[PDB]
This record gives sequence, structure tokens and C-alpha cells, in this order.
Amino acid sequence: YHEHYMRNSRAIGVLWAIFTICFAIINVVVFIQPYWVGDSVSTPKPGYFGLFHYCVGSGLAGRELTCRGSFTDFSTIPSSAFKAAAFFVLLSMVLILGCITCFSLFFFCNTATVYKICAWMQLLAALCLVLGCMIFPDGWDAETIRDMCGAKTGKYSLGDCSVRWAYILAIIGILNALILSFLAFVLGNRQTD
Amino acid sequence: CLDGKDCASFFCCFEDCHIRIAKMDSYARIFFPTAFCLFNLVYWVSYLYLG
Amino acid sequence: DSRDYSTELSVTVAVGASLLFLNILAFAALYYK
Ligand SMILES: CCCCCCCC/C=C\CCCCCCCC(=O)O[C@H](COC(=O)CCCCCCCCCCCCCCC)COP(=O)(O)OC[C@@H](O)CO
Ligand SMILES: CCCCCCCC/C=C\CCCCCCCC(=O)O[C@H](COC(=O)CCCCCCCCCCCCCCC)COP(=O)(O)OC[C@@H](O)CO
Ligand SMILES: CCCCCCCCCCCC(=O)OC[C@H](COP(=O)([O-])O)OC(=O)CCCCCCCCCCC
Ligand SMILES: CC(C)CCC[C@@H](C)[C@H]1CC[C@H]2[C@@H]3CC=C4C[C@@H](O)CC[C@]4(C)[C@H]3CC[C@]12C
Ligand SMILES: CCCCCCCCCCCCCCCC(=O)O
Ligand SMILES: CCCCCCCCCC
Ligand SMILES: [Cl-]
Repeated sequence: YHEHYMRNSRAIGVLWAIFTICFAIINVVVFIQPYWVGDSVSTPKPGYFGLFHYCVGSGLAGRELTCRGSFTDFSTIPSSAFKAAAFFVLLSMVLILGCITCFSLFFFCNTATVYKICAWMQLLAALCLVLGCMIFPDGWDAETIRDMCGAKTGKYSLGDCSVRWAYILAIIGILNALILSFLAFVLGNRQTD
Repeated sequence: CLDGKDCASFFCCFEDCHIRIAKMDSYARIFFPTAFCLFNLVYWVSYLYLG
Repeated sequence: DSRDYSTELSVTVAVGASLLFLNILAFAALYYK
């Protein structure tokens, strides 16, 4: 029974680590790719925009996407809400990557303590992604986003634009982060048994 | 603590944890290279492929 | 380009649900005493 217990704990810890790496990949992808919100059929102009980077069409029945924005240059970010959301998603990235690093502590540190430490960072990572995803719609009333989507668009209102794959992927990241945290906490309190 | 342990007993390590500082060099010897390699991986991937 | 985001949304939701399901299977494994 005890050997089955140890095998199950070891295997599920490996699976946790794999899913944590997957969530880190997800966090990097949603932070980088500018596909949070995008145009629709009724939109005045085409394009997309993420946390800081935004591409918009010129409007001549072609693609001609001019792109602007960069986290390294906060002046180009359309809104302070966008800046805050980008900062929070970065913080989540820093925390999840810091966990992956702490995995290294399993050699020496107490397994239970490591699980728990990695777990708390994974919880905060979830908290900061939550704050970022809640604050990001606040900046939709910016002049650039209004010129893109339409006059209907505003604070916490899509208007005519539609959410693209990165935004729902970030919501999935929030869920995966809170969930992963728990599996860790229990993984820890269990290891002690 | 769905298990029923104390909330602190199930959430924090306010039991032993500091004491284990003598092994802090042993921790850092593998922590710092891992962090640098991870930063380089994300940095180069982000600046070459994803953007 | 047909400005429709249906297949992309479907596959994104599929992969998200799969990851969620694997995590919930892990919890089933643990809280199954
Ligand atoms: C400095 C070297 C030695 C010490 C290094 C220590 C580490 C420090 C970290 C980063 C750099 C510090 C922040 C520097 C930020 C750059 C300087 C700054 O703050 O200035 C403002 C922000 O500028 C900008 O666009 C910059 C906006 C973004 C700044 C932050 C970028 C990402 C940093 C992610 C770090 C992760 C670390 C992870 C560690 C594991 C702009 O004012 P300015 O009047 O010109 O505007 C008018 C406008 O028209 C100018 O074009
Ligand atoms: C592209 C992404 C790159 C990310 C790469 C991430 C890798 C980062 C660097 C090093 C990881 C270090 C892992 C070391 C794991 C070794 C763990 C181990 O030593 O075995 C036991 C089980 O531990 C445990 O269940 C802990 C489980 C470890 C889980 C974390 C390692 C996952 C590695 C899987 C990689 C998958 C990659 C796939 C990506 C697609 C504990 O020992 P022990 O009883 O003697 O101690 C008791 C105490 O008194 C003294 O240690
Ligand atoms: C370039 C590396 C040259 C050295 C070869 C690797 C060293 C392996 C030695 C085996 C581990 C060991 O027990 O000794 C080193 C420490 C513990 O030291 P001690 O105080 O218990 O005597 O234990 C540890 O801290 C684990 C070793 C971590 C090694 C990290 C390798 C990454 C190197 C980055 C530079 C490229
Ligand atoms: C120390 C360990 C644990 C964490 C390291 C975090 C690293 C990977 C983080 C910190 C700051 C981050 C960068 C911040 C800003 C930008 C600009 C953006 O347009 C592309 C991504 C890029 C280039 C990020 C890549 C990842 C990055 C370098
Ligand atoms: C000495 C080992 C250090 C471990 C970290 C390895 C990565 C260090 C960074 C090397 C950058 C060198 C520039 C590479 C440019 C290129 O992609 O061709
Ligand atoms: C396939 C795109 C991968 C992007 C970088 C992933 C980094 C994961 C955390 C180290
Ligand atoms: Cl940028």
C-alpha cells in the first residue's frame, strides 16, 4: 500500500510539473501574441490588439496592417489600463517561471516545503492574471480602440469587436493557475501524510 | 484544508520554516543557472519566433 | 480573408477543456483516498 502511495505521489507530481510547464507556455503565448480582441464584420476597420501591441488596417479593401505598441516602450501603449494589465500578466509570467526554477530546489529542500512554495507562487500567478484580465477591458474606451472597433465600444463593452483566441486562453490560464496551485498544496500536505 | 488539517497547517510551512541557510549556497548553485537558462530561452524565443 | 473566428475558437476551447480535464483527473486521483 505504501509503495503504491509513493508511486502515485511521484507520478502525479511529475504530471503536475508537466502541466505547470504547459501553463507557463500558455502565459508566455497570451502575453506575447496580439490576439486578445479583434475586428468583426460590422467593424469600421480590420485588425487586432493585445495587451500592448495593436495592428489596424488602413481601410482600402486590403490588409495593409500598420502595427504599433511595445511593452519596452510604455508611451506606445494606448491606455493606462492596458499598461497595468500588461504589467500584471508579466508578474504572473515572472512567478510561474520562478516556480519552474524552484523545481530545482527539490534536490535539497524538503519536497513538502517546495511543493508548498511553488504552490503559493502559482496562486499569486493566478491572482495577477485575474487582475490583468479584469483591468484590460477598462482601457477599451481609449481613442485608438474606439477608432478601431466603433463608437459603441467603451469600458467593459465589446461594441462591435469580438474576443479572439488569446483572451479566452488567458481565462483558461487563470483557471489552470488556480487549479494547479491547489493540486500542489494538497501534493504538499500529502507528502507528509 | 478539505482534508481537515489546520488552514496554516495545510497552506503555509509555519512549522520548520530561517534555519536552513547553510545550504543556501547549495541552493543557489543550481537555482541561478536554471533561472538564467529559462530567461534566455523565453527571451530568444520571444524576440526571434513569436515576435 | 473570410473574417470568421469559429474553428480557431473551437480548437482553443477544446485544448483548454482538455487541460482542465487532465487537472480534474489529478484531483480525482488525490481526493480518492
Ligand atoms: C538600467 C540598467 C541598469 C540597472 C538595471 C536594473 C534592472 C531594471 C529593469 C529594467 C529597466 C528599468 C526601467 C527603465 C525604463 C525605461 C526608462 C523609463 O522609465 O522612461 C520612461 C519609460 O520608457 C519606456 O518606454 C520603458 C517602458 C518599459 C520599461 C520596462 C520594460 C520591461 C522590463 C522588464 C524587466 C524584467 C526583469 C526580470 C528579472 C528576472 C519614459 O520616459 P520618457 O520621458 O523618455 O517618455 C517620453 C517618451 O516620448 C520617450 O520616448
Ligand atoms: C521547455 C521547458 C523547460 C523547463 C525545464 C524545467 C527543468 C528545470 C530544471 C531542473 C528540474 C529539477 C527536477 C528535479 C526532480 C528530482 C526529484 C527527486 O530528487 O526525487 C524525489 C521526488 O521529488 C519530486 O517528486 C519532485 C518532482 C519533480 C518535478 C519537476 C521536474 C520536471 C522535469 C520534467 C521536464 C518535462 C519537460 C517537458 C516540456 C514539454 C525527491 O528526492 P529525495 O527524496 O531524495 O529528497 C528528499 C530530501 O530529504 C532531500 O532531497
Ligand atoms: C559546471 C559544473 C561543474 C561541477 C560539476 C557538477 C557538480 C556535481 C557535484 C555533485 C553534487 C554535490 O554533492 O556537490 C555539490 C553540491 C553539494 O556540495 P556539499 O556542500 O554538500 O559538499 O551539490 C549541488 O549543489 C548540486 C550541483 C549543482 C551543479 C549545477 C551545475 C550547473 C553549472 C552552471 C555553470 C555552467
Ligand atoms: C528570473 C526568471 C525566474 C524569470 C525571467 C523572466 C523573463 C523571461 C521575462 C522578464 C521580462 C520579459 C520581457 C518583457 C518585455 C518584452 C517585450 C515584448 O514585446 C516581448 C516579450 C518581452 C521581451 C519579455 C520576454 C520575457 C522576459 C525577458
Ligand atoms: C555558459 C552557459 C550559460 C548558459 C546559458 C546559455 C545562453 C547564454 C546566452 C548566449 C547568447 C549568445 C548569442 C546567441 C545569438 C544567436 O541566437 O545566434
Ligand atoms: C512554442 C512556443 C513556446 C514559447 C516559449 C515557451 C516558454 C515556456 C516557459 C519556459
Ligand atoms: Cl514590445
